[PDB]
Amino acid sequence: GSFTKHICAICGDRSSGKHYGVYSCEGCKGFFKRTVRKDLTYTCRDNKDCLIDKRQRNRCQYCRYQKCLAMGMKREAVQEER
Amino acid sequence: TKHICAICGDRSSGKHYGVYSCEGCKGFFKRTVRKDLTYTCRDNKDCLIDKRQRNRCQYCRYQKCLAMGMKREAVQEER
DNA sequence: TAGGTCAAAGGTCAG
DNA sequence: CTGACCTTTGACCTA
Ligand SMILES: [Zn+2]
Ligand SMILES: [Zn+2]
Ligand SMILES: [Zn+2]
Ligand SMILES: [Zn+2]
Repeated sequence: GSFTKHICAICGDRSSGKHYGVYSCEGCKGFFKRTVRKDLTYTCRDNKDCLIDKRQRNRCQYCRYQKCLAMGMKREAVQEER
Repeated sequence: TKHICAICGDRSSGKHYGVYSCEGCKGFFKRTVRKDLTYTCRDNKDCLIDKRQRNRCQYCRYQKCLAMGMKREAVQEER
């Protein structure tokens, strides 16, 4: 076995394990990182829900981090220091 | 009653290389000694070593382990 | 405990 | 931004 490991709970992409308390791909891992660390604010240009999947994840930064939160990502598991 | 880490004040999982320390400091210590490490303060021996600013300076985190008791004599060489 | 393991959290920088 | 790779740190297990 190999190719199957974990699946990212946010966009469906692959995932090596959990990241901020939730199974995530490197894409949602760093995305969540960048946002919390930066106090980033987003806005939906469609509605509340927008579909997040590996190929359509980057369009609505607003729905993506909200889904990052509705899946259980922990803002606290983020560290700022170097 | 538990105990505190002598080197960063975090919660301790008992004693490790001569002193009551938490897993962080303990691993940090063994690795440093073992896989020969040699870091240099990015500012000046000062760095306020605590739970939180634990990792910013490794010079001060390792040298704060030695002022504690933790010795090179406590672990076996990189095997 | 020592003493490993290996998740998870750190980082970089071509895309 | 982004996300594929790369290093260090520590929560945990066992003996
Ligand atoms: Zn993802
Ligand atoms: Zn949206
Ligand atoms: Zn400590
Ligand atoms: Zn220092």
